[PDB]
Amino acid sequence: TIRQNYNETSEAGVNKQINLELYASYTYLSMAFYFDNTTVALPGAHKYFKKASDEEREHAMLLMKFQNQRGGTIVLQDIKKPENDSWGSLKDAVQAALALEKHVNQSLLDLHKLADSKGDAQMCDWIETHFLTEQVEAIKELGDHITQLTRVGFGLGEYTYDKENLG
Amino acid sequence: TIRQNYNETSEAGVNKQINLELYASYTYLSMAFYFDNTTVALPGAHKYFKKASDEEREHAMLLMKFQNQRGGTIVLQDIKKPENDSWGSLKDAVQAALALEKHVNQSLLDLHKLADSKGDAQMCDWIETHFLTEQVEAIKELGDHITQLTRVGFGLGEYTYDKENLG
Amino acid sequence: TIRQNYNETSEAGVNKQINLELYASYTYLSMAFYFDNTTVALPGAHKYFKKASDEEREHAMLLMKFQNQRGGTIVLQDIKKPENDSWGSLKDAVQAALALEKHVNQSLLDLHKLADSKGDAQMCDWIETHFLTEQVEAIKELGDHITQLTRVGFGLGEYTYDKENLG
Amino acid sequence: TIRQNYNETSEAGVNKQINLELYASYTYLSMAFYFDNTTVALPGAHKYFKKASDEEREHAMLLMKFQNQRGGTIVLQDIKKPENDSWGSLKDAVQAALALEKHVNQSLLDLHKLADSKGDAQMCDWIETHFLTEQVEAIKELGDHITQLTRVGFGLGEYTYDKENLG
Amino acid sequence: TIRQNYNETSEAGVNKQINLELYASYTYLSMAFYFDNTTVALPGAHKYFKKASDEEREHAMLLMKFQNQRGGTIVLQDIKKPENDSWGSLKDAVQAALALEKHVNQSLLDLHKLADSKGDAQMCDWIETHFLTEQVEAIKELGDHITQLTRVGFGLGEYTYDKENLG
Amino acid sequence: TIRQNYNETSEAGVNKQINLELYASYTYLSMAFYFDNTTVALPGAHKYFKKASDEEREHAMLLMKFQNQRGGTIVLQDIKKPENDSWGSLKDAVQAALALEKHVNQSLLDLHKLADSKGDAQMCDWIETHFLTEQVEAIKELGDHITQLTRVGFGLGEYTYDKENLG
Amino acid sequence: TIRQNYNETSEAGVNKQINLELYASYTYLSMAFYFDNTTVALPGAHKYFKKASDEEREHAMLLMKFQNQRGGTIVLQDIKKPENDSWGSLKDAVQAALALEKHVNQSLLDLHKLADSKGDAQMCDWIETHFLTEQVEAIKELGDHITQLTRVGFGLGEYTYDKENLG
Repeated sequence: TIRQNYNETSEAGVNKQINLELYASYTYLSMAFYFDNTTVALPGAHKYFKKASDEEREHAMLLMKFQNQRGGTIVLQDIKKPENDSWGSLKDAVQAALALEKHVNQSLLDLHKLADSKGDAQMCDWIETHFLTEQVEAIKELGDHITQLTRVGFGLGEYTYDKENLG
Repeated sequence: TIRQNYNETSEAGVNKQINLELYASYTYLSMAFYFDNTTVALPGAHKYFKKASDEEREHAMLLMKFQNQRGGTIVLQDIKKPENDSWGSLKDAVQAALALEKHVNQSLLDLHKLADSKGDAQMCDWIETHFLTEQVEAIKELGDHITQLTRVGFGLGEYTYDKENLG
Repeated sequence: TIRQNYNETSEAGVNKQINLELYASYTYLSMAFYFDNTTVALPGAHKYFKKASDEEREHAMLLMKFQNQRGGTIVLQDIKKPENDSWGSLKDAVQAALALEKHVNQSLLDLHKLADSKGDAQMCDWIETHFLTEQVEAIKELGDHITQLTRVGFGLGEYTYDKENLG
Repeated sequence: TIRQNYNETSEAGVNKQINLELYASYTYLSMAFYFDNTTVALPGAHKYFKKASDEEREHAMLLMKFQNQRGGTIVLQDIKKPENDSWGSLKDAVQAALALEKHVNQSLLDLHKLADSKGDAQMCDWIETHFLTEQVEAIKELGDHITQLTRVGFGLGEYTYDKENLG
Repeated sequence: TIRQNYNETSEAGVNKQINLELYASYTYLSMAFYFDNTTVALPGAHKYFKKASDEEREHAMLLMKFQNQRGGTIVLQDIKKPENDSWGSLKDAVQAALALEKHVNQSLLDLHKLADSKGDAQMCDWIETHFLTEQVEAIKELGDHITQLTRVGFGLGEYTYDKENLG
Repeated sequence: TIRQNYNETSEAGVNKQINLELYASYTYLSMAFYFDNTTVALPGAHKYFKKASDEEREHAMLLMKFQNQRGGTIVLQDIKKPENDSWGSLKDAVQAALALEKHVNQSLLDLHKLADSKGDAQMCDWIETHFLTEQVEAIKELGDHITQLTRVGFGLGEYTYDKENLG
Repeated sequence: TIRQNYNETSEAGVNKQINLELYASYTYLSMAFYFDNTTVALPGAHKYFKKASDEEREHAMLLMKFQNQRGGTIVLQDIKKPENDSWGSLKDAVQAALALEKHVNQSLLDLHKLADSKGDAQMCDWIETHFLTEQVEAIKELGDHITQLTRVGFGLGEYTYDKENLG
């Protein structure tokens, strides 16, 4: 019996967060191959979102590794399909991604407000060390990608930011 | 308009196969972290299934890349959760995996019997080149893993095949 | 006598395909040196289409190598001049190449449907291995090039996609 | 005078934790040289527990380094002898270490709950950074070791997990 | 149970094809050491056919690997002795090898025609990938050998082609 | 809009803390060039404080980066001149630096106490990771410098500690 | 307008020479793969004519590059098929080659005599630099090839000069 100072409501939030980080992985993967369809054809975005889809997958496994470390149990659920089939312009996908990370961001803090509420000190710093700080930077990198894609404008500017920056 | 000699029923089978190869990726990922829970604690199996979950993910992207190459359109659906939460013994997971690959195997041939039926010659050899031959070997490697795990027996034999072979 | 299971009508479709792949190599060479004339002045397209003219010449030699391998005999015909002397904008030349590849694609499939009808199993896999999949990638890349040249537009965009992508 | 926001009760819990980490380093050293006696003869456990005794001695020096850093003063007490002279089978020693780590874990958390109560923000993150997560991994690995030593059994299995894993 | 979509009649043709490729490794072996007899003394042909005898042995093992991979059961029969104890001149042996490869070629296509009739798609491409194309090249090279051995003539030319080309 | 869980009062404390770390980079700069004046002539202290002046400048940029990362808005005020034009002896400067670091230390904890009161979890660990622990080490090293500068005494010892330790 | 001192008859004489070299490259290609057919099977001649086929293609692109450098316009006509389908013996192909190079030679001197009548001083030296001297060396090499092939005679001699010289 290795479980020590691990509430069962903190355990259910880890399962909820795992399914969430997998949902992001499955939306980015839609974005990535949306930019691969011949009617879009933005290769840099295809690479950029394909790494991002692989990185949100990393999030879920980390939370699955943590769940096993503390003594809980991984309870998986369905990964719902993304909320669109086409993602519009390059700006429109990045705007969609920002609101996704902001959703995951709030869910992570609520998970941290829950751990601090059950006095789960190790879970708090495990949330700080791996997620809280990484999430702000991703939002900031996204928020800086939107402002740039607005600047360059449609067309040649939309292509140039795909090759040079995301590629 | 790049679409040439690509039936729309061959297109729906690619979508069905993509969701399938993602279902396998999400079952292996359950197996992988099932073997990571402290009540199981078989590290070699955790690595072995974590690569396998990453490899079935490769299957889906390949079929998503193909879908975009021929001119179709990727229509994603929910990835259903695996059919168990605990996977029993190391033999029991490998037996479960074999019946999974055999399920994907039959679905791939049916997809190839469909393409040959619509005279889709390039899709047939794209199924031959990447999936048909790779699927038999995985089944054979699994069928050879079961027979070995039956030989070594429970306990020390179950651990030894985890470290030496899968690890 | 090396000829075995090589129908005589399968042998005529090979010579037809040889004269076809030489017509494409000779069309791209017109495109390549059209983009070299001082009134066009797009070097990346000149390089891009000069390698493609060499590559379709590779297609024909492969088909001539095969004809001799199966015991047939090569029968050359005239290489008709291209359908145009000037090829318009950079988008217009890529749209003509796409229209040309899709014709060669249909004739290869027709040649493959001809091989399977005569039970020429070895000829079928030879067309699978060297052309059918290579030809789908050729169409997908072209259709992606057109999508981008449409995005960047005329003027600076036509020069931009000429230097960075095609060259 | 360097002492700032360092409560005097936070200072006593540090000395208590120092004497605690020295008691663990001295218990593992008993275990390490128990597994070196000719009647046990398990070298991989001897090496494994001799590095752990050095590592808990590292814990205490970290806590002594911290005490001096915050302006406190180190007050040493006696290092009580371990609760046993012999430690039974290989599984029995790993189960005692687990029972020992979980005690040290509770005292670290108690020490952390003591730091947060006195608004000692820097002491809280110092306990987060060096111990809390390192201590969850120590418990998870031990509980995984017990699961395996149970699987392999006695006799050959107790020797096997001693040579390949612990050594 | 790994067997899936592997007809029992397709399994018989593999056992048959194994005994055939073994018959070809034993004929080339006879040819390889006929040219080593002091009354013949063509070392280049002794090297050439010995590699051929080792390569048709490879064929039998590839088919035996496939038989095990598809879940079947390898059934061996007698390897009949070659049809000649002496093989005449260098042209006469290469002409004999050409008639041998063409017999194996017809039995492979009949095996492939048997695989295609039972809908065994994987077996078909497996025969395509490893045999149908390799066999036509082996025949084409033997027919060219016969054409070149007829050009140089008997005597000196029969020695020259042995040293320079076969060796 | 990237701002999330970033109270407006927490934003004011960052602007304040930026102006503070700028005040510390401008005081150490005064100290660094006081020790360069010919009537002082302590080069090791001129090197030591110049690195300190560059390092507190780093602090201000880290806080300005964080202000932009969290979506806030950097507001700059005057950087007030230091409290002295001459800094006395080497002990007197290190004693002055210790009182400076302790002022910054208290304002950081008050900033952290402000971040904790608004539930700003990310800001708290961001202050933990980059400041709270770095600040206690800076203070501990200054107090040890004062203790060592008191041991060696004025004159020769005041020169020895400058060359060997600070330089 | 870059055109300067470039007559319009010299321009039509460059377009005629382009179609001539292209007819020469398409004849050598017929010769090369004629020597690849199994009833001929002369590998050294296949390689030799494939380089000469590729070499005469280079003549055509040099002239097209020249046509573009002088301000003109490339006008392409049909490349007529070679005058034979089978080329006889290796002596017979080199004799036909020599006659073809002598024809291109006179057409180049006629084009140099056409440029010298229009006072086109740069077109003269451009023909001298790239063609006139290369062509005489090509004619001297073919006539040298014809004298040797007659020396070695038919049969074994025709093979040896194929392997050793043309290979």
